[PDB]
Order: sequence, then structure tokens, then C-alpha cells
Amino acid sequence: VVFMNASQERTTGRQAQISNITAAKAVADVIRTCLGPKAMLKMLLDPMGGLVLTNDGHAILREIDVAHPAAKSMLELSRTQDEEVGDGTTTVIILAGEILAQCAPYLIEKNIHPVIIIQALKKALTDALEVIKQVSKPVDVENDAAMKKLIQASIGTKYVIHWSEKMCELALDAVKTVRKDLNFEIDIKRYVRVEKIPGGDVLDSRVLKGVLLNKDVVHPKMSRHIENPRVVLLDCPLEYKKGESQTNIEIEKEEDWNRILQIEEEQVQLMCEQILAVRPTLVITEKGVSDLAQHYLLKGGCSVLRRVKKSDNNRIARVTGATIVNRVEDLKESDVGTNCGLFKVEMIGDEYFSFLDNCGLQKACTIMLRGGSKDILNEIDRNLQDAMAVARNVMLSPSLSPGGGATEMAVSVKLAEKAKQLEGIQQWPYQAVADAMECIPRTLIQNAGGDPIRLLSQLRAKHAQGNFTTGIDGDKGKIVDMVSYGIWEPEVIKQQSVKTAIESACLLLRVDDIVSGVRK
Amino acid sequence: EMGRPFIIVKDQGNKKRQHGLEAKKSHILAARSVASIIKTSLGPRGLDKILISPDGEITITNDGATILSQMELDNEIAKLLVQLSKSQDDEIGDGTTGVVVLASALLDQALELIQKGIHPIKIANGFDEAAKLAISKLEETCDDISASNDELFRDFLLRAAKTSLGSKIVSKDHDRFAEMAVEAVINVMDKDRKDVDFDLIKMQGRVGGSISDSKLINGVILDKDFSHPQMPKCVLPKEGSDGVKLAILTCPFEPPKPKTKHKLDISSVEEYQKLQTYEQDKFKEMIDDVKKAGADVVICQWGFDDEANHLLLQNDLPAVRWVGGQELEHIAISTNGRIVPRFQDLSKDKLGTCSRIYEQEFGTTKDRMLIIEQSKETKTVTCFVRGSNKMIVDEAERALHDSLCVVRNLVKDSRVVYGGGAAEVTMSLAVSEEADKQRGIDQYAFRGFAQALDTIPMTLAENSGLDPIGTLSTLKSKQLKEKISNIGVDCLGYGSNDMKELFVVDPFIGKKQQILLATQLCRMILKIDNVIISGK
Amino acid sequence: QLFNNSRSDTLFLGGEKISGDDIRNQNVLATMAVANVVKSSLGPVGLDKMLVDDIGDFTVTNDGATILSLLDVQHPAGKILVELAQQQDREIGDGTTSVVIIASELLKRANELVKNKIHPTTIITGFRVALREAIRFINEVLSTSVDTLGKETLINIAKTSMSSKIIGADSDFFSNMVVDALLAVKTQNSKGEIKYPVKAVNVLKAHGKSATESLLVPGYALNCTVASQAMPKRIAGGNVKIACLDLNLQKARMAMGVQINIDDPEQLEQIRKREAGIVLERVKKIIDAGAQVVLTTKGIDDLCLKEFVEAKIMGVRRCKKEDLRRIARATGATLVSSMSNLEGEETFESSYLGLCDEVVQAKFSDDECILIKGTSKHSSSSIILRGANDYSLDEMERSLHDSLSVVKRTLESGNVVPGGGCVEAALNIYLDNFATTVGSREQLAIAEFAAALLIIPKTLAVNAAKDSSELVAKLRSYHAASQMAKPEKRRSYRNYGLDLIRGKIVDEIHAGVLEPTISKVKSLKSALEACVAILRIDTMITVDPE
Amino acid sequence: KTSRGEIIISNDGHTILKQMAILHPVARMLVEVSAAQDSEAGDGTTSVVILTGALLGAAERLLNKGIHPTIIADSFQSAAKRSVDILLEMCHKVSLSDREQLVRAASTSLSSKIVSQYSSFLAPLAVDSVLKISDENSKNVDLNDIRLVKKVGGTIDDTEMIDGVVLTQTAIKSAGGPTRKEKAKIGLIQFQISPPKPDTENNIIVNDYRQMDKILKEERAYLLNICKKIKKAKCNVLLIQKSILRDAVNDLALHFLSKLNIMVVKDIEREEIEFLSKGLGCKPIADIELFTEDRLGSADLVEEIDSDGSKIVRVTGIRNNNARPTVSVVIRGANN
Ligand SMILES: Nc1ncnc2c1ncn2[C@@H]1O[C@H](COP(=O)(O)OP(=O)(O)O)[C@@H](O)[C@H]1O
Ligand SMILES: Nc1ncnc2c1ncn2[C@@H]1O[C@H](COP(=O)(O)OP(=O)(O)O)[C@@H](O)[C@H]1O
Ligand SMILES: Nc1ncnc2c1ncn2[C@@H]1O[C@H](COP(=O)(O)OP(=O)(O)O)[C@@H](O)[C@H]1O
Ligand SMILES: [Mg+2]
Ligand SMILES: [Mg+2]
Ligand SMILES: [Mg+2]
Ligand SMILES: [Mg+2]
Repeated sequence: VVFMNASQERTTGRQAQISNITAAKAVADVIRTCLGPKAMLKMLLDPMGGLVLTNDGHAILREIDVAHPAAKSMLELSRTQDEEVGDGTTTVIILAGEILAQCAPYLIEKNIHPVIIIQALKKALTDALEVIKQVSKPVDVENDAAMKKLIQASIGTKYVIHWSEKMCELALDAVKTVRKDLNFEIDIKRYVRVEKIPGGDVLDSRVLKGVLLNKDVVHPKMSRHIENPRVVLLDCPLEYKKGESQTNIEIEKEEDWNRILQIEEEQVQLMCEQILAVRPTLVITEKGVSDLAQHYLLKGGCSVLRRVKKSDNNRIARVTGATIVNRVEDLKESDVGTNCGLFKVEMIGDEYFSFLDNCGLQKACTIMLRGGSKDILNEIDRNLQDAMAVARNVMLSPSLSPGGGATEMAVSVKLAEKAKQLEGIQQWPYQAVADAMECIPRTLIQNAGGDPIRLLSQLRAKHAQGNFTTGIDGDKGKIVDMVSYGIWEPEVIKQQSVKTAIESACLLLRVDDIVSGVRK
Repeated sequence: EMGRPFIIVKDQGNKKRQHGLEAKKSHILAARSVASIIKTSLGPRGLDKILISPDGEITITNDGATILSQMELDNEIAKLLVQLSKSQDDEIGDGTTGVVVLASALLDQALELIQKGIHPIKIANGFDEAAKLAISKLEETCDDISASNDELFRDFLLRAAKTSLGSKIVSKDHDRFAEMAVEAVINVMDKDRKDVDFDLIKMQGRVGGSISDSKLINGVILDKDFSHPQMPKCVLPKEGSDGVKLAILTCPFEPPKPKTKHKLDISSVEEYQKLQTYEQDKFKEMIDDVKKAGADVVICQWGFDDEANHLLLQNDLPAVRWVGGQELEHIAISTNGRIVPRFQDLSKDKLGTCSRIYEQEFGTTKDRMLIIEQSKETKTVTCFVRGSNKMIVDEAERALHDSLCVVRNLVKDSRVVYGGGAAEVTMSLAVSEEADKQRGIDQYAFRGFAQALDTIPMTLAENSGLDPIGTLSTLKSKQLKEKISNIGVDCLGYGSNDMKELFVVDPFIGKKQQILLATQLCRMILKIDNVIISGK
Repeated sequence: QLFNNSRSDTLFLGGEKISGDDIRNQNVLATMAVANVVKSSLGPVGLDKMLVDDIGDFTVTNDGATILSLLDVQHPAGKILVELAQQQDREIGDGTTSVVIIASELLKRANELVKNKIHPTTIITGFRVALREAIRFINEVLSTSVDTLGKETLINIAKTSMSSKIIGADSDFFSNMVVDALLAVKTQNSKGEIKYPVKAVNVLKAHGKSATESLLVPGYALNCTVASQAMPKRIAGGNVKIACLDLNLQKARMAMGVQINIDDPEQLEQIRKREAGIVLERVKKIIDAGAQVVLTTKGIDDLCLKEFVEAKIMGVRRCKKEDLRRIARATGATLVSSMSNLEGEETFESSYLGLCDEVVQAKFSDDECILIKGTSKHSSSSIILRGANDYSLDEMERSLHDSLSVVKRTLESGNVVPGGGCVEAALNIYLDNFATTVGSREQLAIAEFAAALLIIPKTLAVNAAKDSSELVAKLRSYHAASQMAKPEKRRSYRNYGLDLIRGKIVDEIHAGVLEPTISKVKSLKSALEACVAILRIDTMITVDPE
Repeated sequence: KTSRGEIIISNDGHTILKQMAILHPVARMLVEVSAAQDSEAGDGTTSVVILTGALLGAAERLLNKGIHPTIIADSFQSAAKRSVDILLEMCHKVSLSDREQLVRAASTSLSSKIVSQYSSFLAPLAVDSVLKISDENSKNVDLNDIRLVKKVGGTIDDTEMIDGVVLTQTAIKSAGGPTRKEKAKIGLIQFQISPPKPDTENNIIVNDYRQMDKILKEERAYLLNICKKIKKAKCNVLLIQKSILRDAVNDLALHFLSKLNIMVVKDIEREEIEFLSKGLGCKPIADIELFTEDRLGSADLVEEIDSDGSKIVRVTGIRNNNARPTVSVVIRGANN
């Protein structure tokens, strides 16, 4: 009989709560060294063989296979922070892992029901958002010098801090190019193109507005340099089109077979005449190009590029302003790309690269990153996406909050004053969030080589003096305020980090049993 | 189960449990398989069965006690019927095949009552009350034969002998077997015709010759021959004599030695020469003590050295060697002698007396066996059986053994009945008559016990090729018309269903145990509910 | 239990056949093994459970409907409660946790009733006669939906369903969303009868922010991606025309199994050009009609994408068939499978186009959805859930789905009963005096039926890690005195239940906990049929597969 | 529990013996004993098995008593024939239609069935089903006219007799134009509705691009001309056979029928036409030329009621009133 075929034996009670808390703490313990400007790096080995070396929180979690079911929920928390914002993925797990670590001596010790704690976690979440809103100050979003110091917040931890002066100029012009007036700037990562070119120097880089294609020219006579280029995008292949009806031709007369091949040559010549009506200087298609259509376009000076990526055509239409039209009969002068210039094919031994330079507010840009190796170049790509994600929340809302240990401790001090005034059953779980916000500033000291005992003891005494700007230095470990050094981070990063940790803690505290063998 | 192994008792999956109606059906069918085997061998028209032993030896018998003893079974209910016939053979020794058929007949009638919703204890309570009503009824019908003299008392012993000799192999010689079985008790018995000792009669089988050579010999039959066979085989007494003066000695002929381990140290040649004379003086002294006592044949338990072969040959003293200790007890009883522990205690009053001591050649080679005869009535009777097959010599032992068990039961006073199915029919109608007066819930209990007693007469009609319906209806109609209980089934078909004219006689103590062993065993079987049988 | 029975003695069966009390003992263990799961999940103090497929994915499900669906139970009688939990979703939609615990308790207490030798027909009759009086008693103790001046009902109706769920602490925020969502999607049929098409409210999965910030969409939200990126992302202005077409816009082969044979080679090109031209004829009628949004069930070929960008029309492909039917009624458009009419001519009529206030496509956490708001003809609603991960939103998806079914029963039938063990405890005192009248052998069967309903209020206190006796003993004090409360409101003594948070007995009307009356009628009848079928099985026969 | 996984709980002894596989050769003969009891009388399949096993137990003791088996067999046949005349004197004849004798005998015949507690409204249900077919010749009363349709979900208390023919399958709903139909004529379509094709392989050759313009119009004109003849006869309900060989419905055909608000239900069993034709009083139409108003029947209400997830199509009333009617009962229950 066996009754249930899936986990007929059951683990319930405190045994299931310990397994959920211990596994959740193990997720945050491995990334403790990944927090702070002195943070180390972690290397990951996939079954495919590709090596990923980074200090990013999300990149470490998603590439590790965790057999513990409840600990897998910790792996998806960084995806929520990465997809919505992209910055702060490491502090989410450290905070959420510390909550369950602090909430452990309750169900076992105080015997407090989880829902009673959940009601306290929701009330502490509302008060935490108010403290973060009070410590946040607005700044000018149109100041270019002010936004350069904000991008350096996430760069200070990353290895690109040496190039930070150069990297901020790359990320600033990239977000400003794709943004447009309409929900405010509505910028999207899909419009920003980051191309990875092995070799070169990181110090030498530039933001290019256009699309960088690795495809070569289809014919040697094609001019690789055009003063005033004209781009016309065509989804239809220049090869002879065949009907899907599977038409079978019965040939009887001797002149019927010779005429079929001639008509195939006349239509290819006819489709070229429809293109030459607007006289484009450039031709770009996403499919193959026949060798017959190449000669007819040599007289008009039409450079043809074949097998272009589908998503790249939409990025060409933004910079060049051309309209994608599948049929050659609807081609008009308005559909021809305009304002584009500086078309040149630079010769590099690895691949042929084509350049575009722009002179309907949506635009696109292609950032050319030159690293020392392919794997380091993969790191700058990830560091550039997180650098541009910081400028997004600054343009969405003017609110700007402190960082580096000041915001986390500013909430813990406000939670200590209200805790003593509750005088009830919810007083114990309400104090768990106050001690949970201390892990982030404590980790910054442990990675800096300082003494967390004496620094955090005097740190809480400073916040009681009425100033919320007191942080923790990452190098010297000084208690000096963050206004002097200039660490500031968007409030959205601080809000999404606290909201995700509270919602995740309430999920794992409600699991009283773990069963397997379902095989859905 | 909740997900954890639940084991109350070690070897959980090995042992099985039976309960409910399926547990009762398996117990009844287990007895029906044993019954249908025994029902074929019941009655003088029955047939024997071959018993193959794991060692290769075979046994052919119809005896329910012997068949079930060597039978390898599995179910424990069928093993309870094994000791049922064993209980019948050990005490009474007669009716071993009838207790199995009667017990299964009680279980067959009980299965029909269980399906009707009757509690098993109510079924067992009805069989216990019906068993005493049948015994008390047959006890009033029988008569006491003790008023007859010793001349007629021998006739009643010949009547019950010929009945027990039937149904078994070599039943053509039963006429002479019945005569020899009674004469053994005539010679060995108490003067008051009571409490005869059965152990004084020994059963000694011999393989060879024919069955017609079986005869009674009063004395001791030993497998050992005369030592140093230069002496005459047949020993004859002196012209005038009181007897042969048989001597029995449990001490071998040796120079005296301590029982404890001893060390005899000879420190000089003179001490060694004295041992030479001391050696021959003892062998000369031991042979003179027998000659002065007048003894002739000397029996030794441990034998003797070759020194005394010629010594006893000069004095014409027969001697045997390596006689078992159990046989020495058998020798002193026949000759009425006394075992002499040592030559210093040897006297003429302790010597045994028998008529003649001789040996038989038997077959071609075989072995030499000694035979002793008595000149008058003694306390020892040895049975002598011959046969042309090893299986015949074997079964004939227990065939006459069971015949002696019937005669020794007749030694008990004032118990006799007539067999041939006349006892079961008389006791059947007495139980069915009480069922109409009692009524109640036990009315069906007396019916099941009455139908079970009629199975034995109906089984006799099956082996004889008769109609069990027409035979049982004739017996029941005869007991209602007339009070004579002597009408029964005839499997030999000589006519005259009256048992008085056919002389068939059975012991009442044997028939009384058949009802007691069958009823009391079914009372325990019907109480069995949970059956736990461990795997072998 | 104990030692296994012998295998087919004289019965000669190829499978296993067990008879006697061993079948009814294993049938109880089948319902008790599946109950211990559903037990700890009952009540606001219940805790969620995690099921694993061994493939690396986990499933968090509070209610026993999906739990018993995922867990494989090969026991013949164990599949009854599995199908019963799956059934409870079909009729009422809520109560899958209570129907399994009650049905398992009816069989548990009946296991000692058969040891009395009482025949199941006496046990079944005792449960049915007590049920006929129980359904009538529930209709006597029901309360009207009028109550005070304002509604003060539908807000409290949802709060009861939000209990036992992770969003139960946020139930105050989600109470106004469920009520406003069902009232917008209401329809009319049967000449005045109002119907509530549950599942018409779209449930979207988004990441980030918090569950408390989830915004109720005043209209339908379609989950899909934009056809071409060159199309305008936001469409403004009033009277936005929407076209819903079930016809393929991609180029398709001529007929199905025919063959195209061409003799004159000059017609080889002209015949192929017509195949691509017929497809664009249906697009030309849409552009001239002024349709801003074109919704297509199947995909859209690149031939139709160039006409939508030039005309500033938003195309949408790969639409669900059930999603477009709700868009047609809400926006007022008529579903068009093909362009044709009674006449032989083919043309497109402007009446098939809908109207709304605004059409905008929102993108949050890789989830792209088109927000259709301000439908003039018929209003609609959509709920965008935000949580930790997809599996965290899987429980929130079924949490709001059960809340839509509870509110539906209160609007159709205004009769509601208080929760927290009010109905289960009130039926005990009513059946205590009723069993003494019948007597004979049915008095014990009715008495055990009233005690079997006590498992629901007692489970609340066990899962709360508190003392169950003091809560139940004080509970009976109000109900035992309610039958004897006698006429004269000053009666009171009724509609009281357990408060698990504060550990006190308070009025459920002022506490805001109410449950539909029809939920009690369908639960007791469905839980009894599961117990009746089990009590009637004398022998289980299992045939081995060939 | 069967070998394929199907689990059947049956009180009837015939299904108990049929679903159970017996290894003994003679013990399987009892399975066919209940088959003869269920095929002729239909009641007493459990008792006839017990009576057979009881006679074997009584004849078992007769074998050891010296009676030949043929004598035992000939004695039972002589006693069984005498037992028939015993019941002929005790039985009492009843009137053609009596509510007292038929209802009390129907509820008693249920006995241990689970419907015994539900027998209150079920006893008149089985009586009124047979009373609709009355004959003086005492015919076997074929049960094909009585259709018991099973639906998953609900309770047995909801089981009631339907005043008209019920449809097991649901509506196509692809077009789904009509929600509900009142005073409609139910049609029966034995042919296929599709673009014109022979039942055998055909070929269509297109030699000119202007020919395809006439093809798409004429393929829709054929489906249009079919809807014209249906509209002239005012047939709002159509029923189409499965037609696995040729497509029964088409997207172009369902759009034409949606304009006229004609409800169509497909995937109907072929053997159910006798229940559809006699119950609804509608002559099946196998040809578009044979379609007329005289072959169409009449129905008051044709609707599909979705209750607790269970969708069912019911028809209320039949105005034809032909020689003999049919019985339609929908069965509901919690457990399948
Ligand atoms: N020089 C520094 N001094 C003090 N704090 C720093 C310094 N550099 C970085 N930090 C803090 O360390 C944190 C690490 O940020 P980062 O690694 O980019 O993502 P995450 O915050 O998810 O770990 C930042 O939030 C920042 O406040
Ligand atoms: N020659 C005979 N005539 C009539 N009845 C006999 C005869 N021999 C045996 N019987 C009956 O058969 C029964 C069984 O006898 P038998 O099989 O010889 O030994 P046991 O009594 O040990 O089974 C006895 O009860 C006896 O009454
Ligand atoms: N706020 C509350 N206070 C007390 N009891 C409640 C409360 N909410 C629900 N209950 C009780 O919990 C039981 C289960 O409710 P619910 O979770 O909505 O159904 P299910 O457990 O089937 O999902 C109900 O019978 C109700 O009486
Ligand atoms: Mg960062
Ligand atoms: Mg004998
Ligand atoms: Mg619920
Ligand atoms: Mg019946």
C-alpha cells in the first residue's frame, strides 16, 4: 500500500524550522566576504566549463545548485533585486539571512507563534520605510557632476574603481542617450548595447551611438567608408523567393525551362530597381543575400550587410531613424535612414567591425569595452550594467539616501525607541529587525580588518546625537560622516532591500514541514 | 503507517495470521484430508499404505498411529491428529484408525453449525454432554462375562483376538495368531485374573522362512552364539537333574583389577615370576567355581579373553560373549535365576533352570541365534515371527502387538462390547432421542454428534462396496423395533448381522476412549482463532 | 496491522484479498495519514507546507486541494479524500481544508462504532438523520446581510478567506481589492439574474516593491509582448479602437492538400504575388477603420508589421483564446474569426471595434503587460501581485482565487454564518437533545456525529500552541446555554467563537469574521458521502497488474 | 481494484465476480451464473450465487453416501421444476399501472444499495420511466429508450427526470454567438459542413492568379448557401456527427452560423441517433437538398447550464408527440 508515495515519513515541528533557518543562514554566510570595498572574489564552476569570477551577489547565487528546497528561495531573492533595480543584490541576502538568524531564538525559546512575528515584521517594515524616507534628501537630477559621484557608489566595491573616473563618463552618456520624455524617462537596458571586444586597453574607451556589427561586406567593391550614409532596413532576403505552396511546374516546350531561369533573374533585378528608386548608400538585411542581387547593386553603390541579428535591426532604426519595411514596393524616402554619419569599417584581425555615428526621441548607443582578457571583459560588462542601473533610480525619483552603514543603523536606532514603548507580546519580535539591520554595517568592519566591537559601540552613540549621516569607512574604518566622503545611494535600492528581506522571512517561518518525492 | 517501520514482533513478514471464517475453514479441511486417508484403511476391507522415510526405508501399514508418526506434515491441525492416534496406541493400543475418523466427523458437523451462527463454545458444550450420554447408554447394554469359568474365559479372548488381527496384512493366518496370542496371557498372568504384566512378553522378529513357521517359545532368544564353537550346539541336561543350572554373570573373566587406575611396579625378576603364577591361578580358580556349583551354560555380559575358550571347553561349559545388559534381565526372569555379581557369591541356589538350550540354523548363512525353552509354565513368553519379506516381519510385530493390547484390556474386569459398527449405532440413537426433549440452542449440537457416530458404520460399507444409506437405515430401524444392540455391519458378508453369532468382540475400554479422544480434541480445535505460524 | 493474512486459501485468486476488520482498520489509517497534513494547515494559526518534486523545484501550498493533488496516494480509499479536496474547489471553491478534516473524523469515530457490532446502516442513518436536522438548524441561525446602514460585510467576507495565508496580515489592504474586482466583472443573464464569472480577473506575477503596494488595475491587463519595437509604446486619447481577430495574419499555403501547377512561366511570379497580397487586404480594411490596437490569437508575419508601424497601430500576437473573449465584452468589440457577412461581398464594419479610455503597455521585472483601462461598455479589473519570487506568488495566486469564490456566495445568497468554530460548536448542543428522543441504537450514532464536528474548533487551539481545553470548555458554556437561553434582545449566547491571537471568546460579528451559509451545506454533505462509501466496504480486492 | 488501475465499488454480485479474476476453472462458472440472472430478470444476481453454493454444499455430503452424481443432478432439476409451481400460486397479479405496487417493489428491490436512503424520490423515478412504454403483450421493455447520463460533481439528491433529451457533449463555443435559445427547432446533420471536397482524393490546379480570387469566394459561398436553406426553415439548433474522416466544422462555417445565432453541438455518438430521433421527434437530414421544415421538430428551451463546473446541455419539452416517448435522467454524485 505505502499510502503516500511521496515522503510518507514527515519532519515537522521545530526540526523543520531549524532546517529552514540553518540553510538560509548558509546562503548569506558565503557572501559575507563579498560586501564592502575590500571584498574578495568568488569563482564558480559550471558543468559546461565556463568560469565566472565576480563579487556580485546574484551572479554567485544563480550559478550554484542548492539541494535544500527552502534555501533555493534565497537564490531567487537576488533575481528580484537584479531585475527590478540591479544594485543591492548582496545586501538583500545578508539582511534576509540575518533576520531568520535573529528570529531563530523565538519559536524554540519564547515559543511565539510565527503569525504573531509576521504581524510585527509588517509593522516594522512600515516604520522602516518612514525612517529611510526621512534620512533621504533630494538632489538635482540634471547636474552631470552630481550624477558622477552617485555612480561611484556601486563602483567602489567593484574592481573597476581604478577606471571609475573613466567608467562614469561611459555610463553617464549611455543612460542619457536612450532616455526620452513621455513614465518619465522610461529607460530600458534593451536599448543600451554593450559589445565585448577582446584585447585592447580599458583606459581607452568611448561611447558610440549606433550599432556595432561583426559582419563583413558581401562584395569587395563595396565602399567601407561613406561620408553621408543612408540606411534602409529590409526584412525580406535578397535571394530568390520560393512559394510555400510547393508549386510544381510541368515543362513541355523547349523554351519553358530556359524562361524560368530568366524570370528568376528578372525579378531579382526588379527588386534591386525598387531599392534604387530612393538610391540608398547602405543596405542592411537580417537574412542571406544571393550572389545575383550583389552585382545589380554595385552600379548604385549599395553596400549590403547580411545575417544581421533581429534585435539589432530595431536598434539600427532608432539611431538611423529608418523605418523597417519588408516589401521593396513600399520603400519611400521617408523610410530611408537619415542624420547618420561616419560610416567606416575598421580592420581588425579577429573580425570586421562597422561604425555608425548619429548627428522619435528614442535613441541607442553601443559601448565598446576593451579588456585584457575575455573573462575580465565579462566582468566589466557586468560592472557597467550595475553602474548604469544606479543612474536609473536617480532619474526616476529625486530622492537620495545615505549609504555605507548610515542607513542601516539609522533604522535600528528608531526601532529601539519604539520597542520599549510597546509593552506587549509583539515587543520581542519587533526587536528582531533592529538587530537584523546591524549585520550590514558590522560586515563592513570585519572585511576592513577593524574591530566591530568598539566601532559599533560608539556608532550607536553618534546616531543618538541627532545626525543620520554617520557611516562606516571601508578603508580606515573611521566613524566619519558619509557627507565628507560622499557616499550616496538611491532610496529605491534601500527600499527594495528591506522590502524583499521582510517578505522572504515571512515565507520561510510559515513552513512547518518538508516533503519530497512528488515528481510532478 | 505514518512513514516509519512498524514491527511489534521479530520476524514480522515471516509469520502469518489467520482469523475469521477462513481460519475455521482451513482447520476443517485439514482434518478432512487426514480423514479421507484413514477412512480408506478402516475396516477389514481396508488397504495398507506405503510410508517412505527420508533415509530410504519403507513402511507398509494401515495403522493410523504408525502412518501419522512417520508422516511429515506442515499444518499444525493435521499434526494434532497425529498425537490423537498416538494417544490411542500408547494406552489402549486399539482403535487408532477410528479416533481419526470420529474426530473429523465431529469437525465436519461443527463446520455446518458455525456457518449457521452458533458460537464455537456452544458447539463444544453440546459434544461434552452428548459424550457422557452415549457412554452411559452403552455401559447399561453390555453384560459381565466374569461369571464364566476359566474354560469359557479363554473363548472370549479368542473372540476379540480374531477381530483385531483383521484389516492388516497377513490376515490369513489370524486363526493361529489368535491361538498364540491368548496362550501368552494364559502362561503369564496373575492368579486373580487382574493387572497382568505386559512387559514380561517380548516381541522378537526374525526375517526368513514363511509365516507358517511362527510358533510360541517360552524362554530367551539371543542374537549371540556360543563362544569358541567347538562345543555341541544343543545342550542337554544330565541323566538325573533338577535342571540345566544356567548361570548368569555380569562380570567378564579377567584377573582382578582395581576400578581406579592403578600402577603395578615390578622391581625384581622374582616379583615378575610371581605374576606369572598369579595369572594362571585365577583362570583356574574361576572355572572351578562354576564346576563345583553344577552350572553348565555361563552367560557373560562383557565376554572373556581367548584364554578361557579351551578352559571352558575341557569342563564342557558353554559360554556366550557380549550379551547386552537389557537381555540379562530377560534371562533371569525366564529361568527364575539370580544374577551372580562375582564368583565369591556364586551358589547353586542362584542358578536358573530351563528345559533345553539350543540354536537353530535358520537360513543359509544369516547369523547364529540362541533359543531357550521352558519345561513348565513360567513368567516369560517370547513371540517368534517369520516371514519372506522384511516388511512382513516388521508389520507382523505391531500386528500381534496390537492383538496383545486387546487381550490385556480384557484382563480388566467387566468391560466388553461387540464390534462391527454395532456400538456406534446404539449410541447414536440415544443422543438423537435426547435432542427432542432438550430442544433449545443445543438441539442442533446433539444432532451433529449423532450424525458423526454413524460415519463409522457408513465407512465400513464403503470399503466393502455396499450402500451406506441402505445399511445405516437397516441398523437404525432394527434398534427401534427391538432392543437388541448386537446388530451391526458385516464387511465379510457371512450373513447374520447379529454379532453374537459372528463372535466379533471389542474391548469397551477401547471404544470408550474413542469418544473421549475425539470429543475432547475437537473442543480445543474449535477454540482456535488466531493462527500464528512462523516460517521455517 | 499485526501479521499478514494467508494468501487465497481454497479461494484461488491471483491477487490479494483481505477480509474482516483489517479492511476497515486500513481504511481509517488511509484517511488519518492524509489528514495529519491538512490538520496543521487549518485556521489562521496554520502553517504552510513545502512539497518537492525531486527535480529541484519546491511548491508551497497551504490548502489540501493541491497538496493531495500533488501527493500520490495509491490506497483505494485514500483517493476518495484526494478527489474530495479536488471537488471542493469546483462547487464552493473554498473549504478544502475543513472538508477533509471533518470527513476523516467521521470515519475515525465510526471505527469504534463498528467494534460495538453496530451495523453501518445504523451508523449511516445516525449520521444522515443528524445531518437533516443540522442543515435545518443552520438555516435558522443564519444572519441577514442588511446588518447596519453601510455594507460592513464584503470587507469582512474577504478577511475570513485571507486567513491561514501569508497575506493574512495584509488582509486589510487586500479586502478592498477583491470586493472592487468582482463588482466590476459582474454580468447579467437569465433575465435579471446576476452572474459572477470567476477567473475573469487577471492575476499577474511581478517582482519587486511589496505586496502592500500592489495596485488594483481599473480594467483588464493582457499578458503578452509587443509585436514590433517600432510601434508606439503608449497610446493616449479617448475612444481607442481595439480589433480582436482570430484569423491568421501570417502567409499560409493555398487550401490544404492541393497542388499548384503552372504552365505559362510568365504567370509564375504573378500567382505568387497574389498569395501575399490577399493577406494584406484584410489589413487595409483595418487601417482605414482607424483601429489603434489589433489583437490576434495567432502570430503575425512581417508583412503585416510594416503596415502597423506606418499607421501607428499596435499589433499583438500569440493571444490566448480565453483572454480575447473577455476583452471583447469589456471594450465592446465583437470577436471576429473571419471577415465576411451574409452577402457575397467581403468588408470590415466599424461596429466590430471596441472603445476604451487608454491603452498602455507596462513593463515590471521582465513582465510586459498591456494595461487596458476605462472600458466604456463593460468594466473589468485586474490584480498585479508582487512578491519574493514566482513560487512565493504561486500561493498568493491561489489565495486571491479562493477569496473570489467566497465573496461570490455572499452576493448571490445574502445568508452568512460566523466563522471560528461557531457552526461546528452550535450543532453539538442541538444534536445532544435530539439523540435522546430517538434512542435505541441511533442515539450513539448521533452523539458521535456531534462530537466529530468538534475537530474543527479544537484544531484551531492545537495549532496555536495554546491550551485547547480552556478554550473549548468555555466555548461550550455559551452554546450549551444558548439552547436553554429561552425566549424573552438579551438572548445572546450565540455567534461566539475562538480568538486565537488574544486567546479569548469574543463575538465574531464585531470581530469581522463571516462565512457563507452555503459553504456549510455543501461541506457537510460532501464530507458525509466520503465517509459513507468507506464504512460500506467489507472487503478490498487488489488485482496485480499484468 | 483492477489491474489497469480502475477501482470499482459495486454492490451487485455480477460486477463483483466479473471484475475479480479467479484462478480456479469451476469457480469462474459462478461469474456467468449472475450473467444469466442479470440478462433475463436483472435482479437477484447475489442470491443466485448463494443458492448455487448452497446446493453444492448439500450435494457434497450426498457423494460420500453412495448416490450417483447424475441422480443428484436429476433430483435438483425435478425439485426446481416443482419449486416453480410453488411460486405461481403465491404470486398475485397486479394492474397495468399501480403506484402502490410498483413504487414499493422498486424501493424494496434496492435493498442494500447506497440509493436506499435516496429511494424517496428515486422509487417513483424508475416506475414512471417504465410506465411511459405500455403494451398488453408483455414485451421485454427495451431499456435503450431509458438513458442514464453520468455527470461528475454534485449530489445524488439533485438527480431528477429531465422533460426532454439531454446532450452529453457541450457546445462548440468557438463562435459562441447565441448564449441561450428559446423556441428553437433542433436539426440533425448526418453530413459534413466544410468547403466542397469529394470523399476521395481530388486535385485543384491554379493556372492564373485571378483564379484564386474566385476560389476563396466560392468556398465561402458553398458554406453560405447551406446557411440560407437553414435560415428559411428557421432551424436554430444543429447536431453533427463526429465525422473522423472529413472535418465536420470549419472556422468559416462557424462564423456564418454565428450571424444567425445557430447553436451547433458536435462529437455525438453514432448509436445515439435512435435516442435523438425518437426523443426529440426529429428526422435526421443527410443531404442539403432533403433538408426541409417537416423533418424538423420543436423544442421550447435549448440551453447549456454551467453549475459548479459541470456543463450540461438540456432540452425542455417536445411538441412532436410521436407514437412512443423516451426517458432521460441525469445522474449526479460526489464521487465518480
Ligand atoms: N569606500 C567605502 N566606504 C564605506 N562603504 C563602502 C565603500 N565602498 C562601498 N561601500 C558600501 O559597500 C556596499 C557594497 O555595494 P555593492 O557591492 O556594489 O552591492 P551590495 O550593496 O549589494 O553589496 C555599498 O552599499 C556601499 O554602501
Ligand atoms: N471381522 C470383522 N467383522 C466385523 N467387524 C470388524 C471385523 N474386523 C474389524 N471390524 C470392525 O472394524 C473396526 C476397525 O477395526 P480395525 O481397523 O481392524 O482395527 P482398529 O479398531 O484399530 O481400527 C472395529 O471397530 C471393528 O468393529
Ligand atoms: N480571523 C479568524 N478568527 C477565527 N477563526 C477564523 C478566522 N478566519 C478563519 N477562521 C476559521 O478557520 C477556518 C478555515 O478558514 P479558511 O482558511 O478561510 O478556509 P480553509 O482552511 O479551507 O482555507 C474557518 O472555518 C473559520 O471558522
Ligand atoms: Mg552594488
Ligand atoms: Mg484393531
Ligand atoms: Mg479558506
Ligand atoms: Mg436487488
